[PDB]
Amino acid sequence: QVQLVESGGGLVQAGGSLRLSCAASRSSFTINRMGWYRQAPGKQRELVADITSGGNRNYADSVKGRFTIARDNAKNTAYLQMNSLKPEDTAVYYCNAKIHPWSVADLWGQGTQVTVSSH
Amino acid sequence: MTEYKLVVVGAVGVGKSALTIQLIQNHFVDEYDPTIEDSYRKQVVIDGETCLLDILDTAGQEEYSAMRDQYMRTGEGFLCVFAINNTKSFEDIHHYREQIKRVKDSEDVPMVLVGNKPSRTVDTKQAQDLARSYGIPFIETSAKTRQGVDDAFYTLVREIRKHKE
Amino acid sequence: PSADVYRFAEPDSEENIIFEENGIPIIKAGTVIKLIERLTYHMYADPNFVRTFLTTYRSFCKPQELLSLIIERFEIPEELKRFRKEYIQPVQLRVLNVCRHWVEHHFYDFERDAYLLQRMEEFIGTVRGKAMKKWVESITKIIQRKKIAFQSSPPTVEWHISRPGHIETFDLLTLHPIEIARQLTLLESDLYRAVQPSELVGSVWTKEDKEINSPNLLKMIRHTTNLTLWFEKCIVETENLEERVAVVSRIIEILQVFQELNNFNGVLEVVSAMNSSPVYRLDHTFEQIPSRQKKILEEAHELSEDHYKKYLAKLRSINPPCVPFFGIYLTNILKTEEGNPEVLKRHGKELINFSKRRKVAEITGEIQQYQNQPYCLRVESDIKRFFENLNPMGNSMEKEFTDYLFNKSLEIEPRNPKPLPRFPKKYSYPLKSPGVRPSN
Repeated sequence: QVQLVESGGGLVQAGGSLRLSCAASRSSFTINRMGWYRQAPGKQRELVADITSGGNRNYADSVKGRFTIARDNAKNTAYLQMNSLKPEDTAVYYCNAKIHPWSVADLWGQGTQVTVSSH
Repeated sequence: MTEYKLVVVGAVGVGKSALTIQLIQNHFVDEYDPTIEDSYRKQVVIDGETCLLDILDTAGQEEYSAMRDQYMRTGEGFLCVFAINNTKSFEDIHHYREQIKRVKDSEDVPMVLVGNKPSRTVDTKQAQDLARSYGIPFIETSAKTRQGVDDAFYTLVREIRKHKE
Repeated sequence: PSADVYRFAEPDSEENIIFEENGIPIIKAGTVIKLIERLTYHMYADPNFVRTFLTTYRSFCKPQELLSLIIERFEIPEELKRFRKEYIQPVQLRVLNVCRHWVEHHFYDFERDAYLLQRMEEFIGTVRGKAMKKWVESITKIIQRKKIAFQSSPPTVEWHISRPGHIETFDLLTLHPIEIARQLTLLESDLYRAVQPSELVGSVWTKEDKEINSPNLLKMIRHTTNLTLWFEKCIVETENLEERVAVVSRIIEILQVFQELNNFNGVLEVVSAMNSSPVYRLDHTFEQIPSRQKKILEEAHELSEDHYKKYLAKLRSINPPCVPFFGIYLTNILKTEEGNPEVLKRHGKELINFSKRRKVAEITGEIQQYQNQPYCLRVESDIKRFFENLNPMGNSMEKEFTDYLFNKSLEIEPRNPKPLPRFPKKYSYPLKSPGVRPSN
């Protein structure tokens, strides 16, 4: 019954920046791993970046150097700083939570449209 | 409404269970059935906010000492209980607190020290000084007269709120 | 019946007996005189009350006192033909039935107090009824006996790297995971089946005499604790990341077979180790665990959530043999005894609160239900001995050892931003698991 509430996103010019934010609603302890996934038209949903409560991170190769993920352990919130956005970054972005290090069940946000327009 | 996951910890026989039962029972009903949800979940109003308290009391399982991390990991805040007639239970408190900090991977975990009421061997001043050194409130209780029982749990709820804010 | 030179003839009232209102009447509370009257009642048999009273009475009546009261109950002073037939004969028979149940099922009272047995034997020597010779002889036979001290073909024992007899190479990765689970389940089933109700009623495993009153329970709990700690030690003492991943994976396969065997004690031994502070934080290790094995651990841990809600449902749904997790029973017995009054008062008189005793006996009765059925599995003596002799703490006290485990965790996977070192291998043999599908 934990829920993930997304904010941010929307339309932005290519080259620009957006910050996505995620806040878990009703949790008794630190979510082990929070992250973002995205799904572009025609493609599978894929990892963008995630971060464990111990601060270990993963980034997709296509966003390394441009995107930064950060979290506040005590608050079960996280954010994704997306810089130098490209039209290929257009997608629905989803906050994701794995409760435990062995979690396979997904908790998902509702999904946030990000649309990167060019010239 | 907001739910608070509280965990009661401490040495065997210090009154963990009596405190939990006295909190949950309606005041003049003396019939407890621990096999049902209403025996560990209670809706209360604290500082005007109504909430659900979910209390994990594993008294009677103290010999399963390698399960303490599993039980502590479920909690948001901790009632650390000792018996004021039992000096060793008071000396154990430091170890429970260190185990909780390790499980929660945090130096400031919402926590209240509770000294529950043979005769007194732990001075009030000693327990207040220990609590002060941890940065946490201390509350004395008498589960038997019900004195201090609500104060102990509500103070923990207040500590959890202050931590989230 | 008789006048009041026989205390058991006093009329029932709200100030000496209360019934449950929610076949046979169920007593909620009573004076000890009324409890013993209904225990040996003239109007009907009550085998369930005999069983629960003899299980629980020592919290409100000493064994010597109980014997005095039942002899007093038997020795009834005297239509008189009707009285003998409808009151004296049935009460006296009921008394003898209580004596027989007592010596047959609770002989430890007599082992701990030899004079109690002398009194019992002296009392039985006074009963001369021609009718009651069969009870007399039956009781004497049981006493004399007590004073003196595969349904189907089991599957093949499974082997992996260690060969039969090579005790000195036995270890978590070298025995077969199916067989580790089987042999721990036999050991844990034996420890579970050995726990008697006398170790539980009165919450005596929490009191200062717990080591003499609850030895089998404590032996069982110490095995569970030692196995959890061995799992933790195997994980954190495996410094090399790939080797460690193989260790965690193998423990999850042992968990899979524990689940197949309905060995919930073993399931929890694993769940507790994986929840422990030194293990849970190992991000780099869990990352490499296959998803399908993550799912097995995920479903096991979920049995403990919400105050064991899914565990309790699963236990109720399976068929024995099984090994329950004992800690739930312990908390429920303790809270039942502490959360209900010892006595009820009515117009100034004290009545023993028997309903909370009945509730405790219902718990020990469920424990006993799961102790009946053994496992159809073959013991392997060397593997059983390997696990009986595990001592992961070595010579260390609890605090020193759990600090060691946690420091080992911090060494093998340091906190961010410190870099993750590489570590040399320690296992000479292959890490690949044989799996948990049996042969035939």
